[PDB]
Amino acid sequence: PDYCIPNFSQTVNERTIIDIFTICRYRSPLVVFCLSHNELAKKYAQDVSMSSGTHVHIIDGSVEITVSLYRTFRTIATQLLGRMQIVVFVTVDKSVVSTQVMKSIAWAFRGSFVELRNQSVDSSTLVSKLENLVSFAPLYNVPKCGPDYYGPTVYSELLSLATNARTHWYATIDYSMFTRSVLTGFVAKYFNEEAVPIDKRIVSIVGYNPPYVWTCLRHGIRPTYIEKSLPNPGGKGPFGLILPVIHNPQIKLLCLDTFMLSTSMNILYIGAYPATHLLSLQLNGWTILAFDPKITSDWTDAMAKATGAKVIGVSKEFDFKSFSVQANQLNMFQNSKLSVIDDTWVETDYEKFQSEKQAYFEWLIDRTSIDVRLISMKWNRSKDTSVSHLLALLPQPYGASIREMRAFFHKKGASDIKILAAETEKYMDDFTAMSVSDQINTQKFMHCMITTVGDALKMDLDGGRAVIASYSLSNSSNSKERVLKFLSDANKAKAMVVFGAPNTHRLAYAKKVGLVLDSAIKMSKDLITFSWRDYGYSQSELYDAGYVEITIDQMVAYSSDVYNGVGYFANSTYNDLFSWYIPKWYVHKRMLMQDIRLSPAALVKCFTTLIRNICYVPHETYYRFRGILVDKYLRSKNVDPSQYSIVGSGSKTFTVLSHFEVPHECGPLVFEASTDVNISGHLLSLAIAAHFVASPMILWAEQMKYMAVDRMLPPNLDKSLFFDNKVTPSGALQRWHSREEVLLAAEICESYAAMMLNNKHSPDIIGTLKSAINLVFKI
Amino acid sequence: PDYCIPNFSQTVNERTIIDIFTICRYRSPLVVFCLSHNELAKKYAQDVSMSSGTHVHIIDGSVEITVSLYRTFRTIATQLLGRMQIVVFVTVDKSVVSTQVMKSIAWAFRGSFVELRNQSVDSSTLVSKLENLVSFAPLYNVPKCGPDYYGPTVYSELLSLATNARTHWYATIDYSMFTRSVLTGFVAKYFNEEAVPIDKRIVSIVGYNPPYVWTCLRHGIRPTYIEKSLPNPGGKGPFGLILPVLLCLDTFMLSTSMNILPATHLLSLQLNGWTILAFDPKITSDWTDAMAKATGAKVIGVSKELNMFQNSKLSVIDLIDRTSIDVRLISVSHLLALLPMRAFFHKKGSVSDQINTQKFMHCMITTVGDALKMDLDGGRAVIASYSLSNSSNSKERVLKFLSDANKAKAMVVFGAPNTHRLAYAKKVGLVLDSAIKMSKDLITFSWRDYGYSQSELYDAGYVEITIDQMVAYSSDVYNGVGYFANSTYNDLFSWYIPKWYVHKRMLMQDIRLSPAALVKCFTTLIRNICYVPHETYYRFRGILVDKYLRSKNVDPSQYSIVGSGSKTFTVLSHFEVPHECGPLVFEASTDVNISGHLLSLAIAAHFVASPMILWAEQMKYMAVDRMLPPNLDKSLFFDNKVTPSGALQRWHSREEVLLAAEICESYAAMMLNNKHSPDIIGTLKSAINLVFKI
Ligand SMILES: C[S@@+](CC[C@H](N)C(=O)[O-])C[C@H]1O[C@@H](n2cnc3c(N)ncnc32)[C@H](O)[C@@H]1O
Ligand SMILES: C[S@@+](CC[C@H](N)C(=O)[O-])C[C@H]1O[C@@H](n2cnc3c(N)ncnc32)[C@H](O)[C@@H]1O
Ligand SMILES: C[S@@+](CC[C@H](N)C(=O)[O-])C[C@H]1O[C@@H](n2cnc3c(N)ncnc32)[C@H](O)[C@@H]1O
Repeated sequence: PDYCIPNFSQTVNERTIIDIFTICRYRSPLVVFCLSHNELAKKYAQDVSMSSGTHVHIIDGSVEITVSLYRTFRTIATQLLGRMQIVVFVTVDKSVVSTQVMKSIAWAFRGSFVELRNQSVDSSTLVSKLENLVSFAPLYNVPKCGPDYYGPTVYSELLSLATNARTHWYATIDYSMFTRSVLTGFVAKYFNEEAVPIDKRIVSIVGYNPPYVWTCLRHGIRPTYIEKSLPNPGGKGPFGLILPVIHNPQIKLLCLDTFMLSTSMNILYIGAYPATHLLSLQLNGWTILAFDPKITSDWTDAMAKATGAKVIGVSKEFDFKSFSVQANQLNMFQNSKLSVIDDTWVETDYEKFQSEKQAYFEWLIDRTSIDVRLISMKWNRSKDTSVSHLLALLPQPYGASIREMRAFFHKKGASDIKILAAETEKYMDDFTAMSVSDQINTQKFMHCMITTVGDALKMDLDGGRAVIASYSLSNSSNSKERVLKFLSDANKAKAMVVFGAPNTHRLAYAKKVGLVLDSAIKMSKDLITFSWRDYGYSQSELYDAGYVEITIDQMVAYSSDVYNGVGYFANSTYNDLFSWYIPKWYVHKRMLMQDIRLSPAALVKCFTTLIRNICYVPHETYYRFRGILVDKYLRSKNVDPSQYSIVGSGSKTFTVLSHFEVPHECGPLVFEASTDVNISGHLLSLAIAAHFVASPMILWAEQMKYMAVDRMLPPNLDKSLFFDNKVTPSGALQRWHSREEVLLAAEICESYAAMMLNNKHSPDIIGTLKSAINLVFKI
Repeated sequence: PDYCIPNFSQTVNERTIIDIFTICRYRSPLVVFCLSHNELAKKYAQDVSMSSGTHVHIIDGSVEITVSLYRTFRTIATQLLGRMQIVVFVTVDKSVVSTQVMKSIAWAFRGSFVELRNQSVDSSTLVSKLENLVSFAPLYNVPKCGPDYYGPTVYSELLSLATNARTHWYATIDYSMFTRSVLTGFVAKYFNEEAVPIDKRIVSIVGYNPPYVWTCLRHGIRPTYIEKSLPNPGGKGPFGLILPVLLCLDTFMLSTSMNILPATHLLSLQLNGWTILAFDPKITSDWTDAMAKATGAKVIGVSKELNMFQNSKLSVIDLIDRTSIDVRLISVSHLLALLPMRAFFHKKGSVSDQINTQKFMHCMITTVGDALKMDLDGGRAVIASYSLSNSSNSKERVLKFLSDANKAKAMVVFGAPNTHRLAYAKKVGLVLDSAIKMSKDLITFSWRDYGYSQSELYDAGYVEITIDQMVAYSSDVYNGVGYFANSTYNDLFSWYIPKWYVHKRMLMQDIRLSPAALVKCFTTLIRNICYVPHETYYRFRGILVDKYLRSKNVDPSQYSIVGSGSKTFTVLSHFEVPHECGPLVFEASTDVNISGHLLSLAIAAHFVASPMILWAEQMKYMAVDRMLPPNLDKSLFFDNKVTPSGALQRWHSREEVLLAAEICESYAAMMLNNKHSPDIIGTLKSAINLVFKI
């Protein structure tokens, strides 16, 4: 035993398990890099491989694209826990594999994606991104699963002695920001797929969570928050927002502008030039009337092209003394909602300028042909003044010791109020004397204006409503019985409530083996204390409530063609303790056909391969072990050994000699004489994967149940998205497995995990997965 | 607590050091597989990579052979601690790269070697060995660093339901048998290179150790044992070996005379210089041919039912004191031994415990005495494998004996526990006090040995060489076994050869003596774990040199830190740094590029035996260009630049080497989060300073 291979006994103990958790932080090694020059690709493949040992592939068209993708990514699926970078160069034309398809493939394997085909061989951008492969390996400065990144990590700093060749690295914070981005992108994908009208692209965020304003505007979605908590800001005015108690480029401007854009689809942007930060936003459905004397027709046409909003650029000064909804082209907004962003400034007579603007806005806010929702104005007043319709006067959260505030006019604002320039000087002087992280938190004063107070469990779920209930509904103030009822009702209403919660049994597994010390995180039954209390949730109870787990990887791959969020660089053990869930109705409507975006390809081989390498398990021996596990299961069911013959190969688990049946919750497992049984091996490795990271067992199981028979490919999907599965001559995705082959795998799953993890598995993880698989396959 | 990358502070603790020890058991993932059929190779490369993630290369000849080998094995060098199998297919013919060159490269990278290049596309041997690749991956059933294996592991039992698809696995026992076999093969290479006459190919095994008889006869060498403790076995006879309390006997008999009076077992031995007179009636003309060419012996088959030997000595295998023939041994008057039956005539005359009776046969080829006082004349070959390190021999006397063996140009091969490697393994908690205890250099294996260090033995005229280096160096005469797994226990020991032979035959570094398979794989592994980019690594190198020059009060305005792969720094104006080896001279307007492999070999020295001092001797020799040895295949030098003049191009200046040695303690503390061993670094540094003495 000690002196036998395969050896799980000496190789897998609690220290090995901890080491697998550790390796899981490095589980995203892939870069996919597309370019049109094969000799360049061959040079840098040689250079990175020879210096760093990066594993390199070139898809160059010597082999048909479907076959090339299949062999390349079957190989790569087994290596994703090897802690070595992997690069796939794609040098075929976009008409051979589109940008969107290759991006889908890259993100489904958790990779960075670089599209530079049809860049000239002279492109400094192409040469630079290639040299960066050799410079940074085994790291790379293009984020995994998204083009952009706005965290503190600065890759250029790793190449320079100025910071001693080191940069910041906040793995947990960056992956959480990535997670919010993806959840938003998934809602954007849902809106596209369900043909939601542009003016209904609104999501409710359960619990205040500031980054969702930016992520929503990055995808053309308007956020709104629901908070149980009464805000009580402690200022004056009807809402207490007049002086309340106290790393994107141009984040200062993004902070206010994405907030204001959240308040109306029609915007009057006074003094808008150049608003470069807007160009990264998706503003389909918005109308922006921009006034600035520096407006050119080219700025107008670039803003409209970048954002997709209908932009009217007025190259004149806006007239603050013409009190007419027919002046300043305001008539375009009659019978509609309007919000106004005033960023105007002048060196000559700045104080008088504002008194003019103030009087104009006090007039404008109260019009009746336009529903003016919110006006924001630079506020830097020397002389005292009395203000009308003032709802808020707030500091800038990214203002950082600066004179100027931001005044907010509203129809529900303070009718009149005396704003003493001695207190606005004091208030700003205190505010100048605070930390960056304190003052940034004052953005909650802005965001309460787009916050509804109420109990999200009581919200109206009508109309296919989109809701992101990230961590919030799992807080122990919401009882599990009420949340499961809510979610069940949400699925029945065919709403889109996206739900996240700590994963009970994975959190418990991580405690039990000594990863988390039982200090930084602690639990008792399903109640969990983080360092606040949430309830953990598991897949069986949620599947009963009509919810199916999907991983974050699957969500961003599925949404790849609308995604406009951030990527990430490292995985994070903390984030991996959570699971995310979507309603069953949407899975069955749109996700039963498993193209690579919804595949668990990047999970089903990498853990098994790592364990076989550690434990000296030969390829064919693995399949022998599987047949032996089946043998012991059938024996334990008093099946007569005479009726079957174990084969134990990749293509045949066993052969049925004579007819027999095994009693099973879902109805007996029927084995007909003289048939070959090939059990569903991916169920077994997904059960191992579920010990360490979110593992999409039930999404795969629903897909697997659907693939009891052949299914025609969907007509509006590039067929290369199906490269990883057999497609019949007729164009049907070929069937996968019978119910017996899947439920048999579920029946031996406990003994498999015990074998592969030296009885140091979690029987609780297995049982909740087994139970939910039986639910998928119920009579 | 740090939120920065690179990160050693949260990533490298004592448990990380333990895991690296564990990964070193998997450090031989390579298989080198030669065949003539490229579409064949492409098919099985796809099969094994797609199913098990094996990394596959195909050297097919679309790129010139020297370049292909260089690119392939520079890549592989970085990957040897990845715990994933690596397969290199070679499909060019033997006139592009020979069997012997490819075998030498394979074993220099701790690989399995398969040569099937002239088999046809559906040869069943070829097709089977290719499917074995898919079936067994990540393992493979052809041993590493040797064609044969005779341990308890049986690979077919992995594919059998009846045995529960498991087999025996005795890593330390198998690596010890591999080690004995390689030491023997190295003595065989040494006899070859020294043109030692065939009648003089005799090795003294210090300490009784049974497998050496078979390994010696596998290489045409006769063994003799030297033992200090050998008390009476309790028999009647002047040797006391009568009644004391197949391949085996013949190899023992063959040890006792170059003239000897089916025998299918004898076919695998090497018996050049032996003359066999064979008695049986079954003898056919072909069998004598087969025996002669297989074993290289002069054999005559009588085909029936004796003064070739009037000049010589003779032994006979089933009267004695003739004056014409000196009958050495025959297998009652003049009887020497009767053992478990079988009789032995001499002028001067439970199943596990039955095998240990071979101790009674080997007594007759055993000389009693203290090996520390033996005669060292003649370039005598001696294998002091795990014997002279025993604490009964004192360190002063052993180091004296080794010192004098080197002066005398003897070939005494010495092995000993590595003090500071062992101490490190215990300090981080790998080796438990239960198993091995240590007080200074005295070690208790739970017998007691003294540990030795590399500086000690270099002071005594000895140079460490690794097992991997010995078997690769000896690849063209090797006839021993390979291994399947590495073993922590075996890695705790270091092996040393005398300085005189190193300087005479080992200063020219072809791949067989390269540290290629150690200089990148630890570094690459640590960079992966600790998030160290490729360029950043050379930035860190620049920082360490800068901190060092400042600690020596070098004026920083006299140099510019570059921190790249090709320039560590540039000298702006002349300066000099005092050093025990003579000042380090830095001239204006030149570029300095320190020898980074010193730093990586010091890291490797924490975990496994080190080729550091052999590398340093070669590095010293390579201060200038050196013409290639005329009778070596050119491709063996693929890993180093060769001049148009036909010379191996010079490597580094003494400044570049000693600067590396000077920053070596700071490099190891950086890469191991201060969890390194200052003593390992210290013994390597003082040794390197001795290699480069004034
Ligand atoms: C965004 S995190 C806040 C974490 C931190 N411990 C705190 O309270 O500020 C969870 C938020 O969601 C809110 N939340 C939880 N359940 C809710 C529900 N059923 N309806 C509305 N808000 C809810 C909580 O009040 C909390 O503010
Ligand atoms: C603070 S900068 C605006 C920057 C812009 N908000 C952005 O995000 O990049 C001041 C701008 O106000 C404009 N401005 C000043 N008076 C104006 C007026 N009466 N009408 C329109 N624009 C005015 C100037 O042309 C100038 O472009
Ligand atoms: C550490 S033991 C290992 C051999 C064997 N495995 C055993 O258990 O004894 C080394 C052997 O070599 C012998 N030996 C040690 N030093 C010797 C010397 N200087 N001359 C001859 N024999 C020596 C010892 O008597 C001992 O039997």
